[PDB]
Amino acid sequence: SMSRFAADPHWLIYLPPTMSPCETSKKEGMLEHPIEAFEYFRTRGVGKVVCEQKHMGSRAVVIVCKDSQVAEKRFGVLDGTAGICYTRTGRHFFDDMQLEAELIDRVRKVLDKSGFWGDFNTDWVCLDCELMPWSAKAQKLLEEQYSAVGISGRVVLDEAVKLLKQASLNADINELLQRFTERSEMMQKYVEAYRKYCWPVNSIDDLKLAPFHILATEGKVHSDKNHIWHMDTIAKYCTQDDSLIMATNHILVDVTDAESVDKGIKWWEDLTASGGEGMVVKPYDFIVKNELLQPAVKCRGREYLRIIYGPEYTMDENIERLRNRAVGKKRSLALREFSLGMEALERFVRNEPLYRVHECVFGVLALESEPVDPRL
Amino acid sequence: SMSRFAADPHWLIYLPPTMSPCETSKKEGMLEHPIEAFEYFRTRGVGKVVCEQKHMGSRAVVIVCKDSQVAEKRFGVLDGTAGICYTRTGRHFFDDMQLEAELIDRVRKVLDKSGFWGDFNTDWVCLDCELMPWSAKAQKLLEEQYSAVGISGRVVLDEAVKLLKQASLNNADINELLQRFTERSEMMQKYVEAYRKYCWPVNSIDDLKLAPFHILATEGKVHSDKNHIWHMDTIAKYCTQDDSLIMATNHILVDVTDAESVDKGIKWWEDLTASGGEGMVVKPYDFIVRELLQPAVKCRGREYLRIIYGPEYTMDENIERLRNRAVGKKRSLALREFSLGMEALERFVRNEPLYRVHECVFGVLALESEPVDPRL
Ligand SMILES: *P(=O)(O)OC[C@H]1O[C@@H](n2cnc3c(N)ncnc32)[C@H](O)[C@@H]1O
Ligand SMILES: *P(=O)(O)OC[C@H]1O[C@@H](n2cnc3c(N)ncnc32)[C@H](O)[C@@H]1O
Ligand SMILES: [Mg+2]
Ligand SMILES: [Mg+2]
Repeated sequence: SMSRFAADPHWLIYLPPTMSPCETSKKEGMLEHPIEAFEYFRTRGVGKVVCEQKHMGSRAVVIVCKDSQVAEKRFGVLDGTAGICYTRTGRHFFDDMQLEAELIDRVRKVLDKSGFWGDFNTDWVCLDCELMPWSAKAQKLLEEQYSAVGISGRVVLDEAVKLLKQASLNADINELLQRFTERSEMMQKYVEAYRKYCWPVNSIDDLKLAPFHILATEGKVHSDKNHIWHMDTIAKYCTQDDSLIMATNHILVDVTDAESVDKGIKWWEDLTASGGEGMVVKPYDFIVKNELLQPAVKCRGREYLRIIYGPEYTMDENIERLRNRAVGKKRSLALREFSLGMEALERFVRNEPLYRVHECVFGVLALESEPVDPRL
Repeated sequence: SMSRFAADPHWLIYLPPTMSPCETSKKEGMLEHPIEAFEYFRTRGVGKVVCEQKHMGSRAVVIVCKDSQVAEKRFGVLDGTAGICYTRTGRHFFDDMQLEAELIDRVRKVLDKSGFWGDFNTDWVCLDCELMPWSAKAQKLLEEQYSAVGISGRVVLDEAVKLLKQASLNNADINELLQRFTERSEMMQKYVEAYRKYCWPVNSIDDLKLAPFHILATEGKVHSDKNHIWHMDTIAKYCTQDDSLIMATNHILVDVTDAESVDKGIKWWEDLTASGGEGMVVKPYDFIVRELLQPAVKCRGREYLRIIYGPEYTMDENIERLRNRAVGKKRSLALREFSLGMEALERFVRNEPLYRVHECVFGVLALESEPVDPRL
């Protein structure tokens, strides 16, 4: 939203794919539960899956070059910058070129620290990340309103139960419910606004950056490495010594073994019940087969979904079946977009002409115009 | 229900005092919050308080003798037992003398291993503990019903908001949904009640968790001079060391006169309170002392209180006024009972005649008949 600057096309070597949850959990009062995501991957014979914490913010592709002379020779960028931080739609995340420049050099340092450039034999890197504008304004504004809906919501159930008992032996009650309605709808728009980055941050201290893929370095697309390699390699090479770049909370799960799977459901219920948005389940290996397999499945906590979905969180058999249809329509977009993204990277890495790279990149962008369920 | 054996009076050298929360919180939608308990102790010049996890179970006084002849020479007990585990009303916790005997010797062991008898120069010990009959019977039965009220409760709100947006464009099925939620909740109420009174006996000694928080007395000394960190630590070291049955308690020292510490405190409370814990018991760093000060204040989580209080968790100004009165009438019972307890111990320790000890002990028991608000 404040992401309003178009980016130099020379930087757009990749666009992130969309993602979908699993078919509506058949648990009562639940729309998404870890068991479906797990089932999905067992049935298609995967066995080991990685569960990563679904950071609540915006997706951000981050490219970092050693210097501005690298963005010239390697990317063809001429405006004298040495990196970029763009959203899922090819726009600069930040309406502020300096804040961005600061974030970039900030990562550049931690890489310099970890001698990353040498060990990967590369003078540049592309990272797939979640960026969270966790400014104080935001935190407070979100928490207090959640609190408000929580209070007003209970005050409803309490006064309503009373009203029942007393009539088993109508004025303020709707006012307490109308109140709850507003508090909730407001809470909806807040998360909406926050996730699209409509509330700009003042300083780089209000930012948390959580990389979860190391997409590419000089002469290689690391789509062969597994998602633990990613988690670990990332955590080591660019999480140390900076509060701004954070390692991600994860857990390896054996979807065959009901022992790892129960520890998994627990782990999910924990961070889901301590504020987390949810988790993204990924097949231990980056690209998975037999048909292509979703590169990730989003499993989101009840509390989060109750906000996003609104009163239509609870649904009947037919509105449910529709969600399952939508889940399908999205799973296909996800696959197509995912392949385009991958090919795009591949092409760029082997030094093909940029129009070839963009053939794929703008392909992802094209597909993103296709209609889907925003709630998915 | 299942603790109904009267105990040999020779074992009753102490009865535990009642406790009260702090005055009704002025935070919206909150009945009890860490800030009041903290304030209480600052307004009265304490400064350092200890916050202990309020284990959700039953209070149990546990006396452990080295052998059966120690119970003879020291306590006058003649039925050849070497320990006892009795409730706050002088009854045997267990309706099963062997289970109890098991529990006792279990503690006896972890003590020998630690060298407790030697270092305290004593061949017996009296412990103030929380006992939790966490059998599968109870965990499942509690969790699933809590889950049920959670589901059925959210479903009412959803279907009610929906119905509100409808009335603007112009059945009693909504009432039925509400009725369901009412039942689920009331049942959940009776479950916690039943569980906390120990109406659901346990299969194994493996279904038991024992959490000591005071070391009341050893040979020739009532340790009411040691501070509550001494207690926590000394207990954690001497009798929770290798056995799993007996557990050290989660605590945190708080400086009520510092923003940073009080805030870390409120956090610590919100964490475990929202991780299933019942709440915390706040204790003045030093056991005694000046004076007229509560030896402990209970601060209970919102989720817990909602169950216990029911629909009357939300109240008006008059009702709240009454709770504050009741909080007062209890604070006095607590003080009087607490002193009787302490004196009772003191007398027993300095070898006074038993009728002198029981003069105090039965005094605590007498006071417990005074009518109070059960929800406090
Ligand atoms: P969400 O409901 O926003 O849909 C998927 C998006 O989640 C974000 N995300 C957070 N954490 C991760 C990890 N660990 N891996 C992949 N994606 C993550 C991304 O921005 C997705 O677009
Ligand atoms: P609760 O609302 O049951 O009222 C006081 C009782 O709490 C129990 N309790 C749990 N944990 C503790 C600690 N750490 N210290 C003292 N009391 C505790 C006791 O059974 C009380 O009777
Ligand atoms: Mg870090
Ligand atoms: Mg232990």
